[PDB]
Amino acid sequence: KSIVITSNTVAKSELQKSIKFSGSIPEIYLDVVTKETISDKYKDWHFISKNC
Amino acid sequence: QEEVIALFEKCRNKYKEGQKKYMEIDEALNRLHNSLKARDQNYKNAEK
Amino acid sequence: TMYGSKFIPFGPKCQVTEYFKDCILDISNETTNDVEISILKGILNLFSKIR
Repeated sequence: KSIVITSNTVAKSELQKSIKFSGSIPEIYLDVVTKETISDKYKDWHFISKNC
Repeated sequence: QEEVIALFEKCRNKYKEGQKKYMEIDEALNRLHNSLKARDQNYKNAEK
Repeated sequence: TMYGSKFIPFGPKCQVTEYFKDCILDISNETTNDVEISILKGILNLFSKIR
């Protein structure tokens, strides 16, 4: 019955999938990014969306 | 077999009520966490 | 964006800033609010103090 962790699991997962980065991407970064809920610091206009 | 099937009925009822309690408590805890963060920011701004 | 222009300047005696602050203190409760309200209160106080 219990299958998700709050709403972060889907958000963290689908941020992780579309990440366009070849490195580590620690889960702490995904957790702090996907758990803002107060300010829109991490959501902004991105004209460049692919690796240069 | 009747006792065991009644045991499963009570077990499943307790299971469902436990999950209802778990969802209620988790929802309350998440709401309290977000509210606490907002209140902390508000208090810091007001104090400054 | 508004503050600092010819229309809404910094200063203590402007009427517009007083009206803005009057509304901000109306909504502000400091117990269960959006953080933007407190941020506005602080920013408006700072801009009111700027001569």
